[PDB]
Amino acid sequence: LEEKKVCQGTSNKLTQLGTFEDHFLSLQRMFNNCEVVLGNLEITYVQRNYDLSFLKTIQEVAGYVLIALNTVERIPLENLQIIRGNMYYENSYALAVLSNYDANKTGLKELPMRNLQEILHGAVRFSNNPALCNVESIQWRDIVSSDFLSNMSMDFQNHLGSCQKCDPSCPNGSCWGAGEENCQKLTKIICAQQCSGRCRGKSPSDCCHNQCAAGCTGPRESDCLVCRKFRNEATCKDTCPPLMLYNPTTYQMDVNPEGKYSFGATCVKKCPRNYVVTDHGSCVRACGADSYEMEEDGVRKCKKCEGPCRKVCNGIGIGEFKDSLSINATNIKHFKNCTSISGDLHILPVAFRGDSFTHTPPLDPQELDILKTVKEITGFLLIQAWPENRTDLHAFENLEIIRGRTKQHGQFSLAVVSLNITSLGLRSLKEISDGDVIISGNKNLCYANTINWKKLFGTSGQKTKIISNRGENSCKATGQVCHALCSPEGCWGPEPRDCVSCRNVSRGRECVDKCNLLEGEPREFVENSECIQCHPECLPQAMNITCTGRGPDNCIQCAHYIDGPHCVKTCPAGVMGENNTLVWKYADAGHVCHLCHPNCTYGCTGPGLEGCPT
Amino acid sequence: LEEKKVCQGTSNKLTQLGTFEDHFLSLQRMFNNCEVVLGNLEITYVQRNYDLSFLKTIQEVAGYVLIALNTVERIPLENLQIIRGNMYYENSYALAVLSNYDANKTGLKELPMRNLQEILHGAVRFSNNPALCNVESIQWRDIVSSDFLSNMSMDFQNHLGSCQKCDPSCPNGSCWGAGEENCQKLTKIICAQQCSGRCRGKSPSDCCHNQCAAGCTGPRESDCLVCRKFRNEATCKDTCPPLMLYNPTTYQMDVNPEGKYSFGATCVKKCPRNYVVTDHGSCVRACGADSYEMEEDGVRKCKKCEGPCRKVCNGIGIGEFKDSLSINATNIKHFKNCTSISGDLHILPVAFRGDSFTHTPPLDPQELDILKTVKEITGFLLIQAWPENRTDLHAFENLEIIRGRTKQHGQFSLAVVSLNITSLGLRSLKEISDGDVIISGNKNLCYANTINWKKLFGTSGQKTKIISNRGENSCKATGQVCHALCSPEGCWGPEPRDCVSCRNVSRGRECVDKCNLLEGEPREFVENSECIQCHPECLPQAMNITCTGRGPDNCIQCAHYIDGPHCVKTCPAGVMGENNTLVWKYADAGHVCHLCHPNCTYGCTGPGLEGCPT
Amino acid sequence: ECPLSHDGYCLHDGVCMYIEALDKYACNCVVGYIGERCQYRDLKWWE
Amino acid sequence: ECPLSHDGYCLHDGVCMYIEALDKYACNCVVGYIGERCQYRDLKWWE
Repeated sequence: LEEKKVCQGTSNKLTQLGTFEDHFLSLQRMFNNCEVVLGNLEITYVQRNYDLSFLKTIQEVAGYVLIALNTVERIPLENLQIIRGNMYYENSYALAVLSNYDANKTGLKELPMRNLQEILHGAVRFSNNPALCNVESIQWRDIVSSDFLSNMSMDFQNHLGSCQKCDPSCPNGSCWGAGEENCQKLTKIICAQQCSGRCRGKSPSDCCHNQCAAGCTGPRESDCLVCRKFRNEATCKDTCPPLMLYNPTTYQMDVNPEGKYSFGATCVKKCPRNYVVTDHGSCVRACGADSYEMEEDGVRKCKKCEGPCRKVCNGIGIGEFKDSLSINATNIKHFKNCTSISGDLHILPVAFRGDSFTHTPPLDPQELDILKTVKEITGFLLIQAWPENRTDLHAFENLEIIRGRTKQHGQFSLAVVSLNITSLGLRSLKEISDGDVIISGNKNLCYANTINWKKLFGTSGQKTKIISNRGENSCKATGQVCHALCSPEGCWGPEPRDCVSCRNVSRGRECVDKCNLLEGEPREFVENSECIQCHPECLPQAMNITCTGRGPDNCIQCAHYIDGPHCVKTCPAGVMGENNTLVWKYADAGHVCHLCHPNCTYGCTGPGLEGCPT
Repeated sequence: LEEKKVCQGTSNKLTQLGTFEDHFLSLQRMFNNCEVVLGNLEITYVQRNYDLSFLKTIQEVAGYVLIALNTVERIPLENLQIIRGNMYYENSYALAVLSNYDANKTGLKELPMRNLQEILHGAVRFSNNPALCNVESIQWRDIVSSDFLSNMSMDFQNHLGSCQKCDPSCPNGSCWGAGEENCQKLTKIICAQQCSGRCRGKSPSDCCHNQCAAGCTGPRESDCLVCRKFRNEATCKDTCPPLMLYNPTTYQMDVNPEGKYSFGATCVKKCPRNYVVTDHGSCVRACGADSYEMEEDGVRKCKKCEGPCRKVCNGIGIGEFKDSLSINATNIKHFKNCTSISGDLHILPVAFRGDSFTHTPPLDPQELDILKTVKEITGFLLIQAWPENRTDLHAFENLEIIRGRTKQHGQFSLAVVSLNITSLGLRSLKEISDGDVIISGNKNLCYANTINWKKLFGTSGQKTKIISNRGENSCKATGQVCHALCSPEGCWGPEPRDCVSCRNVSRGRECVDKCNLLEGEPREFVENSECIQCHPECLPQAMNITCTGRGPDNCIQCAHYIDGPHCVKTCPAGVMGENNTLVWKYADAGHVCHLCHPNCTYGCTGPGLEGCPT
Repeated sequence: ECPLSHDGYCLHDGVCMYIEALDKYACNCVVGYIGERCQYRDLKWWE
Repeated sequence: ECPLSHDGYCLHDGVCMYIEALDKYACNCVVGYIGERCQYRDLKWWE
């Protein structure tokens, strides 16, 4: 059973989404049948008499837990085991129960988290709950790490007291609520020094493994409740097994028959096809500045730089761009000569009308042309606004790959929702290596329903939501349909250059009805359905074809002279040779090029000395 | 103290090294005061009344243990704790006690290895011991690994009945010798169910760490008696701490502040000076095929191949030359175009006569010239025979570096013993990165003690042993001393080209007293004491410097023509200039060449255009 | 409600609201948009 | 004593010998030389 229903968790912090009944519905639709929250769990503005029972399934929050401004009288989190805390609230805490009361001082009353065993990182804040009961008696030093216990801030002010004490079969208090089942079970401050981590009792025969996070059911690494750092698919490892093992006997590096790549917090057999496989053995999103990606036998890798490295262009939401939430006119200058945006790309409607809260000027719609040199995006592309003047995504006409290593909402890797464009115009897009694609809500946009997106997707299980665009019959009846000479596979626009693949052949970036064989102005040949011009020194054949390749070596007949295998315009007269000896040739009867006489220094118009006079 | 005395150990399996009392001294001179054996341990052929009390200090054998053909009544291995079985006797065993009986059915009687508690690999064997007491009762499934137990071949025959019963306090009546302390301490087949490795008792609060090999005192990882794989200088891990750790959140690598380089069975702060440093953080001896070694910032590393990797050469005793013991006439071709012997070079007297045992023909002395292309040796150089006609080590006239990674007898790196050479002649040797140097027994070899070897050594601690060569009185008498045209720095022979240095000037490789700037061979000029000839057309004089540089811009005068800065035998007639403009020069009384009017491109014999004849 | 500094703080036609208990400011995102300051569209549960 | 198969098997003038108990052959190296078949000189303890 190596699967647990995961969700993404909210990051609104304090934000109310609509009304008191539209927020709850949006809360319910995310934390439903979820077992492992991959993000942050936030429970805000839950008015009285609402069934919050669906939270009895969450077993591990990988971020912080914020419970603020609620009024429901009972929040059942009876199966939460660990609050790891990879991101703090108020940049210090991991669990926080802030002002949580109704008008007449009533409000949140019980919070039975009786399975909460460890907060890996962070502190706790309990302020301004006047109706809370029994949570004032817990021993938070069994949960929080002693490294963080100096930051905690508890403030219990239940001036009502209309709630019973807890069963005497509980450690001097330490009760999460009412009854004998809802007290607290301690696993860190009872057992003896022989244990290095946590335990199951007081005997030294109970110490759990080092890598058990909450508790354990057995002394070995395959019995931890929740793993602490990694997970080797049945055990709580500390580092994924290396791919190569040192040999103390021969001073060399062997191979490991149980080596595995580290991907996130799991040890997998092989990396995902859209990640960078480092040499140590690890799936990463992008490797250090000393290297650069390199396609190799299908998988991605990166080798050391060749002298000076290239421009590493961070994307919105990584590195120096973590406070910026758009492509605002301040930071647009940094994407000046980029080719691969190693991150995301957001284009929000607050970049064009200007933000005041962060003192940024409006973005001139002409300043988007800086992106026309971007070719890869190792993430997602979220376009949420485009200048009303334009009619297609012109600044991305050179985009070629969207790796989808990090995705919007953890699901999508392309979002073109609610623009005013007529056609997409991404005519150079060839692959979306992961993540769904949503192109919907656009007022007057078609040509999007023709492309067979099952080709671009490079992973099984990719969907596409394309709804509420310009009607199918609405623009079909107005000539707005894919062009004539294009394969029915689709098109990104009406112009012949906008179609992916052609009906017959192509002249570079444009499709055509037939190559210029026999006739035409430039002679051409056909390979892989492409029309390439014959070397200029190919005599225009009005009968059959003209050439069978690019080079003058395939010319059926040379137009001027012929220097051996090649078709030349004029026989060589000054070309470097062996022993620093120059080279001079002449054209005989059949316009064939033959070498001069060893003595002829000023060249020769004929064979030997009888050819070059004074 | 902190570090324990190591010894190298025998391996001459059943060979007797001379007389009964010449073999014992060899046994004594090797294992006296030793505490950790880095190899094997042969105790063969010890007659009785030979006090073997110097063995009570050995605490760990890193190979096998062979006790065969003795007659001594007691072998005091009372402190051996672990046999790491890194190589096997008879390809199956790591402890063999064979045929230890005398002629009249007497022989070995006491083998009190009461502290032996782990044999990490290989089986045991106990045959033909009709005098051994009390060892017929040990429980060999507490010591041998549970995997290697199908190979044990242990039979005891002690019909004499003169053995001893042992104290009742021994587990299941199993003792190592007559006494109360010789009870076998059990640590594996009495472990509680919870224990993974060893246990200091039966209660489940006693299990030792996973890495403890023999036993432990405490459940920590710094309490093991002897360790299993590595040793991090106060504890012992499974693998040396990685140099760069992974990150489950950012999906990137982080610099591990507690990283260590693995070097053998230890974790060191930095690799040794002459060891290749892989990116894994591990000191190796020669890195894999896909890479090629290269220096980088003082320390030796190895980067990926530019493509197909160059000719890699193995040395004797490794690779496919595992059992070949010299440079046979059969494996001499495999060194055809080598430039780095990854391994080591042995030259034994069997090579030049040919052994009919391994069906090897006699070598031809003139076939040694194949080695003239070797420019380094990453191991050691053992020269033990050499053709008689020769006078110097002629095949090694280009050797430059001996790395001394693997060494002979664990100590020596260069060895030229018992030849008939007259002078070494390693005139290009400039480095011995490790190991000592022994040049002795060469009956007539002068110049051996004129070098200052401390400039070749690249480490502190390297000694040197030159003895019993030709005495430095018959060298001076006959006149066998190096050229007076050298410096007191050193000399590899009598010719001027045999000195590590030159007192005045060095004409390339040899030494001369003066670079001729006044007469003789084409003039030269000193720079860092060399002599570099003038440009061919510079005219010499019985006067001041002819030229102070290589280029023709430095001849004081040239007896041929000149174009301003540079002299030319005949000023150019077609050299490429700027914008196809060929330069046209002609004769002049001032000897300087001027530009004609190119309007008659046939070369001008006079100024303007009337000069080109018609 | 919110001071003149916190003006244009809420992006998608949301209204800035001031919390007097925690003494902080928060948004009131219209139905459809999510995020700290109503910056993102909810792609999963509408077009 | 050693059969014709094992001739010249001992390198440095050491006399081959046959061990009856173990049915194997071995050397009797002269003093100064070590190794399985008396191949190496003892560099450590003499010239």
